[PDB]
Amino acid sequence: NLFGEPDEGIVISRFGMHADVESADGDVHRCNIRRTIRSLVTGDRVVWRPGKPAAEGVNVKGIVEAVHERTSVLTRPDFYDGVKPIAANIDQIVIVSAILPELSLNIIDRYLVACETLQIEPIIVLNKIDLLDDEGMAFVNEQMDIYRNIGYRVLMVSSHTQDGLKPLEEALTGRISIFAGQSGVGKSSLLNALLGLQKEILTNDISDNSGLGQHTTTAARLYHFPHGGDVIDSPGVREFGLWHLEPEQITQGFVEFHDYLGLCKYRDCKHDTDPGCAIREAVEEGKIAETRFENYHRILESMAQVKTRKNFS
Amino acid sequence: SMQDPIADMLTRIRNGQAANKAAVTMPSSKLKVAIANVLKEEGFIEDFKVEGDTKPELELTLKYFQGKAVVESIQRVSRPGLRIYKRKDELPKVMAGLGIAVVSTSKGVMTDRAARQAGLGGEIICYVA
Amino acid sequence: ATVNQLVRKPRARK
RNA sequence: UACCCGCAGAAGAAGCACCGGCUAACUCCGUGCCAGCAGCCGCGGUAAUACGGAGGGUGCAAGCGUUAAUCGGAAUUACUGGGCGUAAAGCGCACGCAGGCGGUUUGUUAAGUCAGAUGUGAAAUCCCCGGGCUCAACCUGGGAACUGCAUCUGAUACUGGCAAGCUUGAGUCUCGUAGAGGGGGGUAGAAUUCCAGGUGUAGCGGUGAAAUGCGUAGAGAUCUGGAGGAAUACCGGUGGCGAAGGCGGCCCCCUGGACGAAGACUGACGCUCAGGUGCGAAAGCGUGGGGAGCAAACAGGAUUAGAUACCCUGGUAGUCCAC
RNA sequence: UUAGCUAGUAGGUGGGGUAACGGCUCACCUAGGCGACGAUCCCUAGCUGGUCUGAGAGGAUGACCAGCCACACUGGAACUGAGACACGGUCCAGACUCCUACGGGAGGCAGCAGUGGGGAAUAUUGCACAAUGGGCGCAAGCCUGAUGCAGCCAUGCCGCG
Ligand SMILES: Nc1nc2c(ncn2[C@@H]2O[C@H](COP(=O)(O)OP(=O)(O)NP(=O)(O)O)[C@@H](O)[C@H]2O)c(=O)[nH]1
Ligand SMILES: [Mg+2]
Ligand SMILES: [Mg+2]
Ligand SMILES: [Mg+2]
Ligand SMILES: [Mg+2]
Ligand SMILES: [Mg+2]
Ligand SMILES: [Mg+2]
Ligand SMILES: [Mg+2]
Ligand SMILES: [Mg+2]
Ligand SMILES: [Mg+2]
Ligand SMILES: [Mg+2]
Ligand SMILES: [Mg+2]
Ligand SMILES: [Mg+2]
Ligand SMILES: [Mg+2]
Ligand SMILES: [Mg+2]
Ligand SMILES: [Mg+2]
Ligand SMILES: [Mg+2]
Ligand SMILES: [Mg+2]
Ligand SMILES: [Mg+2]
Ligand SMILES: [Mg+2]
Ligand SMILES: [Mg+2]
Ligand SMILES: [Mg+2]
Ligand SMILES: [Mg+2]
Ligand SMILES: [Mg+2]
Ligand SMILES: [Mg+2]
Ligand SMILES: [Mg+2]
Ligand SMILES: [Mg+2]
Ligand SMILES: [Mg+2]
Ligand SMILES: [Zn+2]
Repeated sequence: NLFGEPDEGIVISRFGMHADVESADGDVHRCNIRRTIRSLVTGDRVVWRPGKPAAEGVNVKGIVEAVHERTSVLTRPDFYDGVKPIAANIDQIVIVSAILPELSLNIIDRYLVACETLQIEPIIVLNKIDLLDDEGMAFVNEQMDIYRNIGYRVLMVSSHTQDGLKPLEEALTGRISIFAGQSGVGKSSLLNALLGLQKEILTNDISDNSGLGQHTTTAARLYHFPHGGDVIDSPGVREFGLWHLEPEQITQGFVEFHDYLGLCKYRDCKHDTDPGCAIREAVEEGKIAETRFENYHRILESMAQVKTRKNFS
Repeated sequence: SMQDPIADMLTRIRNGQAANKAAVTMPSSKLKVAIANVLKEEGFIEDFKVEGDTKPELELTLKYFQGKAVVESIQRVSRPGLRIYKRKDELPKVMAGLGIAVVSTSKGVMTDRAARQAGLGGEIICYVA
Repeated sequence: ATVNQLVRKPRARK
């Protein structure tokens, strides 16, 4: 009670019982939330009041009263958790991965399907590239050229080498960015090489396994670019929520497969067991690599196994 | 084991009274005769006989109403683990004076009704309820 | 339960 | 001074808490899970007797509420008067000292107990009948109470001690019967794997499906022969034995308890157990052996979003023996 | 979640000692004493007649009244005297404050009130020897913050308007 000025400010982070709210000038001021708030995410502009200082100059918290409308939203469902938004109000996401512990391609494909339902442009960025040889580097560069023909920009960097950071920053200013990826793919180290942030905490960095990666850093912490825009860190995520829509939207989740629709035999097509699929003819021609097509029906067969029990929002 | 033989005597009475037995037998002693003869003189049982001199065997004749237990319940009060003694004016009654309390004194085994004219106290044996 | 047990140690009042 | 006479006129002299239930009393408006309320239960987001106010009432009273503290309720540390198969709780089991307890008959001691009496338990407080201050509170007369302790005289049924016993308790002998009871030393035959030889050819192996792995140096399969290791099919069953964990090829040796029959014999020699004492599944630890099979960690292949687990091919510690 | 404790310690002789017995004290002699029925160590506490609660058994506590023990700024010691190791007696040391001419001395409200301070919180810097009890004296008489009273504090009980 005894609240202050209603104003607009940016929420830094989410902590359940309370939240960190940046004001209109750069003041870290933690506040709790209103009971009728259905959800509050990282980087959401809100209406809030900074309480009242009990001691003169020493206040504890304020409150966050109301939540503005969403520009974007990142809704990913989960078994026995429901549909939960992670972050919101963003224009660009940067898919960040590393060659260690693994570099999969199925982790790439379903963020592409999600961003086709959010009108966001994801960017493929690889880390830890200084550890390989040029024979190995040319193969990984060859596997990303397929991801270059489909229109997505690919910038391949290294944190301990500071390669390619300057072309990574020129396309990244003026926007907010999620550094999405799995556990231990170099998310925290690339935040250190771009920002120049306060080096006295500077992150929590524990990723040591036998052949795996660890998710030590929590959900999302907000900072600022030296030029403009905001950053959003991501959890180490190994989940895939495809409970949203019909498999017609799975066909829309891929860029180059748009221009090849309406060319097959029948008006409806499963594209795997149906005779005369023109999408399958494009893969056999070589204009589409067969790694994407075998992973394409793996997405559809994953909907034969996730759907089984039931889930609805 | 058989360390309280009076409590063993009360066990054999209470079982056969409830289980419709006509007559019961038990190992005799001097003190068991001095209790059953009092219960014979107080209308709770019928008769007792002695059998054997090298193994004294006491017998009790049961008593019923229409096949109903005359001795409804009986309660051992003092015991070898805890001795109970009262004076001539602290003698407890059973069912406010309906039941009798077997108290052995120097003038033999008698009731608290019989201890009024005797004016003595001692060891409480059982609450004949 | 046994009276002779309470000779060694009485009932511990909380 | 109390007391008392006389004066004037209701004149100088009533409030607080509660009102959903517990727990005595019901309607209305305002507010809108916000504010607040609250000892418990839990009330209030569009009709709240529960919030705020009003109306009216209830319970008390020159006091009324609240907070803190003690006991009661609470049989909720259960002597009166609780439980321990699954609600919290029977030590993993056994031996046994101290301690507690003890069959039956007689005598003795009167120890415990009981009867009587003396002395004592200061007064005040409490209780009984009174008296007094106008009443009550309060003060006070005597009695009772103070269930206590010490001593003397008694009674001997029970408990204790002594004495003599008795045999049903508990033990001892003989004749017997059953048993995977333990320890030690040999020994048998399948099966597993390794190795030697023979005949013999393209897959063996493994799974839901495959792959890792093995094999033309001839695997696998079969047969002969040998080596090592550990376990004992069938019998075999709410079957037996052991204090318990447990214990299983056969045979010998040493050794333990259990049970039955016929009598003879000692005469309560008994029950129980805090500390103490020993046994006590498997894992693991120390030293030195041993090594088939199985198999933490780990190697490798599938699975997968990832596989760390599952599945599969291998594989060390350990499983084996002594200490 | 304290199991061993203890050498004047346990006992004996003799000497000494106080009003009286006694390791109360001293030399010598013995090696015992205490203790799982709690020795010893640590913490806490004045105790009892009682009050309160409870049908009772039990339970919690010890203000006012009365009995006893201990204590009188801290520590130690002795004198005086029938009786003290002495609340308003002394001596020494330490602590604190006061007086001072700088060398020294003075003081003990846990007596009645009363101030400062602590704490949620507890009073007038009153009157009197009229009565009772005590002290001294042959008595008269004197003294008594004991006590008898008064005021403050709805602090409790009881009674009335
Ligand atoms: N050699 C090398 N190491 C790198 C490079 N980038 C990052 N690392 C190392 O990779 C590790 C993982 O980095 P980190 O950013 O903590 O990973 P993360 O993805 O943030 N982990 P989390 O999922 O917990 O948030 C760190 O030890 C970091 O030093 C690189 O370019 N080269
Ligand atoms: Mg990180
Ligand atoms: Mg009512
Ligand atoms: Mg109210
Ligand atoms: Mg309303
Ligand atoms: Mg009144
Ligand atoms: Mg309380
Ligand atoms: Mg109780
Ligand atoms: Mg119970
Ligand atoms: Mg249980
Ligand atoms: Mg058992
Ligand atoms: Mg008295
Ligand atoms: Mg009197
Ligand atoms: Mg009286
Ligand atoms: Mg009267
Ligand atoms: Mg074999
Ligand atoms: Mg004989
Ligand atoms: Mg080891
Ligand atoms: Mg395995
Ligand atoms: Mg070993
Ligand atoms: Mg002497
Ligand atoms: Mg006084
Ligand atoms: Mg006193
Ligand atoms: Mg003194
Ligand atoms: Mg002194
Ligand atoms: Mg003084
Ligand atoms: Mg005073
Ligand atoms: Mg103060
Ligand atoms: Zn098609």
